[PDB]
Amino acid sequence: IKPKIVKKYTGHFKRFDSNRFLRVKASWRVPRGIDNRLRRKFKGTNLLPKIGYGSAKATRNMLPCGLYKFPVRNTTDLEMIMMQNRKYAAEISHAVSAKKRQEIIQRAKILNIRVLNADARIKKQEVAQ
Amino acid sequence: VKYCAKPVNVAKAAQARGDNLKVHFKNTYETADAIRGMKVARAQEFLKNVIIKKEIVPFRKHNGGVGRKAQCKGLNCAFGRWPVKSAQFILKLLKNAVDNAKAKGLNTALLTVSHIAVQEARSSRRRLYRAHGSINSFSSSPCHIELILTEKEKK
Amino acid sequence: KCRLHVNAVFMGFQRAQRNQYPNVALLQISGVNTKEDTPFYIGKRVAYVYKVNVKKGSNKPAIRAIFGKIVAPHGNHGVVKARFLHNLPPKAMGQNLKVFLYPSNI
Amino acid sequence: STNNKVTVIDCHGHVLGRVASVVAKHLLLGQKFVLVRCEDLQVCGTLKMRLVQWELYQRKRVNTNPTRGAFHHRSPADMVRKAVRGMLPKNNYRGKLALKNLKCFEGCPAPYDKMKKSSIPEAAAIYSFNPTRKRTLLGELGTAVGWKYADVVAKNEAERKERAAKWYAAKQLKQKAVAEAKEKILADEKYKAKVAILKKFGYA
Amino acid sequence: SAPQWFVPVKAGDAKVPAYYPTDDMIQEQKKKLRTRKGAKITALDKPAWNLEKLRKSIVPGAILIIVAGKYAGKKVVFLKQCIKSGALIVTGPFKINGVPLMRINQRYVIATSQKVDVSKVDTTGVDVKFFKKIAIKKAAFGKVPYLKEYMASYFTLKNGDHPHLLKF
RNA sequence: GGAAAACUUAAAAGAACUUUGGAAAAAGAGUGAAAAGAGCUUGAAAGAGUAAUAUGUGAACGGAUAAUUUAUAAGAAAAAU
RNA sequence: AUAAACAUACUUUGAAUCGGCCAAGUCUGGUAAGCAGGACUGGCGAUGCGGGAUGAACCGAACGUCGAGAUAAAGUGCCAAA
RNA sequence: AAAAUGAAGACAUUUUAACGAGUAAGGAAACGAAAUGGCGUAAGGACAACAAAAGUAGUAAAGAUUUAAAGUAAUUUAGAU
Repeated sequence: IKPKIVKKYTGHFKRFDSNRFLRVKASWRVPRGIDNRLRRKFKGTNLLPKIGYGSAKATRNMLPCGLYKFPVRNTTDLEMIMMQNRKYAAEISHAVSAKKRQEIIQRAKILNIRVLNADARIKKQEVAQ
Repeated sequence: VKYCAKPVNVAKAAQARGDNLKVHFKNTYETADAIRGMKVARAQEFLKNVIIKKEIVPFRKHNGGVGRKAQCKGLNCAFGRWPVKSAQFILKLLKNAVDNAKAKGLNTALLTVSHIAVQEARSSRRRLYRAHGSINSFSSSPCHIELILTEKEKK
Repeated sequence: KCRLHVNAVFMGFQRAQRNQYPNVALLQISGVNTKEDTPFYIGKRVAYVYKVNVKKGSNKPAIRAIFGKIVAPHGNHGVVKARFLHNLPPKAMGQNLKVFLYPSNI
Repeated sequence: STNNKVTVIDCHGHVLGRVASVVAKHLLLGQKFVLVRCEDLQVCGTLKMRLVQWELYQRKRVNTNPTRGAFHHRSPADMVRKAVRGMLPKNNYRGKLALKNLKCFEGCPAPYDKMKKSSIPEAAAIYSFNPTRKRTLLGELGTAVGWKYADVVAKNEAERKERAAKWYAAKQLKQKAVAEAKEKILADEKYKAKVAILKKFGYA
Repeated sequence: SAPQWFVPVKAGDAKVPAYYPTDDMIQEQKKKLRTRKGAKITALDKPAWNLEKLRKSIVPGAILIIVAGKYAGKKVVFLKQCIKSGALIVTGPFKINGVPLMRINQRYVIATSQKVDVSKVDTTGVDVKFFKKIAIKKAAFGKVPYLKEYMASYFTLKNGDHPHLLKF
């Protein structure tokens, strides 16, 4: 079973004048200028993050596969969601070596847990292997 | 300084390179644009005509104040010049790459100038004494040039 | 082979002087000159059939369609409102659409 | 489908402004228009009345460079095009595409002289005008401001009128013969079965 | 007994914890996906609860025009309504129209005033069994004067026939 | 009165012979785990060059909505009695 | 009579602010001013949205993100929905 | 805001109703039905494979360039080089 995840705005809330100037990054900042076009909510430029854009409480932080991400660092950390395999999905951290990744991947198959980094740090077996 | 690109088949290519060459970038950038893609024998003929002012080098991008000439008809550029120093430097690199090709055993009559790129290099400063007790900068514009010749084959 | 449709002109979107709502498209059906002839067409099918010049290496069809339904009259001149599965591209303004004879009520 | 055929409007006995408004809307609806005899349109006001308006129009001109300034076309076909272009969207692809499907001519050129001519009832001069109100043909106004080819058109139209006179006379002869032949078939006994069906629905 | 969330699977000699049982006493179970029941098969005579109500114009023996689908514009004769699907069992007599025996949904036809009637059509078969028999399935995953001319021709909208004014 | 300037590698093993060039250098060759090649750990942004892709009438950039193209991406179970 | 329990009465601590401007079925000085100064109220400042082509103040109406409808000021020859 | 439930679930519980514009300015931390909720930088004390070898790391850390995912947002997560 999987609910219908509905997003009220799929774009990105870019910073004001971030397109014209390279010193101004795209991370959002509220314009506090007294004469700011965006803060005053003119026509055309009236797009600000507001709490009304929040997604449904039921389907928040849910990956498109329908499960919630759960980071794991070793095989023992998988046992904390071994009883919730229908709600959580494993996620091997970015610093786990390739050797320890094999143990996590082969253990999660035993415990029937979905892993999202199952194709990470694979050896050269891509062409002629 | 590494090369911008690598040849598809290292067995059928030759390379030549010059670093910190004491020649103007803007002149050599436009010259190297003209000889890109033509055969080695044709390029050597073209570069020799440029020296004696018999074929133009169209200054397509850096054309601020460049005069117009009668040889710039058909190139979609109204401006061109005859950079002698930059043409000579490329002629020495084209010759060097050819000798590299011959040592490899390639056929000179089949080679083309497939890849040729010019990059900016570190400048050298000098003093220009201006009025009212001022000094300015009198800076050179050297460049690196990379040349790669490959045989032409049907695809 | 035979004509089982009436040509309708994609006039534009339901709009105001300085706004525009591309959810509702406005159509002018050929032969409907007043709002009293609109009730027959309320609920019929409308298709925007367009041609795309695909390449030999693609299996995508060269002929595609966008379907919708005529939902309500618009003004006293026989203009109608239609809602489509995907909003009509404004590049298709002034083009011809098909008004079918189904879902029938006769 | 696709509207490939061309709507031909006979601009004779019409009003310049009201023709343009109807044509401008339908140009945006994807139709293709060709307005022939764009010189025979009518406008309100006498010749002196129209000349005063023209001289005011001629005043507008870029002071520092008249070549950049407003261009005052004098050919009546270009007086209609200006009127239509004013009722179309400006500075977008929709406006330019709509105007691309419009042509005026001062007469009936070769391809459009044998095409079905239409009329715009809202723009007819016999409906919108008091008969006592004085009008001005666009051809007559064009001559007063410097349109050189007014008499060339008057020559070309004259030969078209006489050429259409003999074609119509021959067609009226054939049509009368075909009409009387059909009467004999209708009155014929062998076609009795087919005639009654037409008479039942009033066609016969 | 095992916890409801514990579905043991076999380990290909891979390292296993102490608590996880060895594969010798672990038996695989085929993955189950379907959870809904198919439609029940009732008597051939009795009609389904999901039966559409035909329009008053569509009566047996009437002549209909198919305005959508493969046989768009063809003219067919209506025999009776399929009680197991609500569709119309029409035959655009094959020797005239070329339209075979088929089922068409009632919303894609126009019930013309012209009626041919014809009782004693002998419709003993022609039901859910027959149409299901002559359906081409996939290969699965793991495996009256002038009436003849009227019907023989397509129905098309000439110039000047606006559908809101058309009565058939 | 009064600055600036830290870092090759584990170890110089800091290329060493041939061809082209007046020479500087380049191309092979070799050392090294790896050129990390002495302007030497990593190597951002501003600025350029090359390659691929796309667009075009007196500014350019942004947003809503679709269309085209590309990319990503959802399955192995299985009916009635 | 009508309304009022997230009513009512507050207590303590403290921020910013006291350059203002506009409208008018208002007034004073001035020939008059998009001038100077006042009484009452509503606004702009602090305020976007729809309309008046454009406009700090005019008219409707004040704003979480959206869908569908009935509307307001005001409009329905084309630009422009009618 | 008011009812109901409440040692641990979890999404900072469940239900119903009203509400949500805003410059200057204010709402420190903690407070189970929480007297606003959070993101990020660096350092110090702890915790981090519960069965006596107990977070990650040469089977590739930090960093850099991008591709995608989560979050209204600050930002976070993961893949590739």
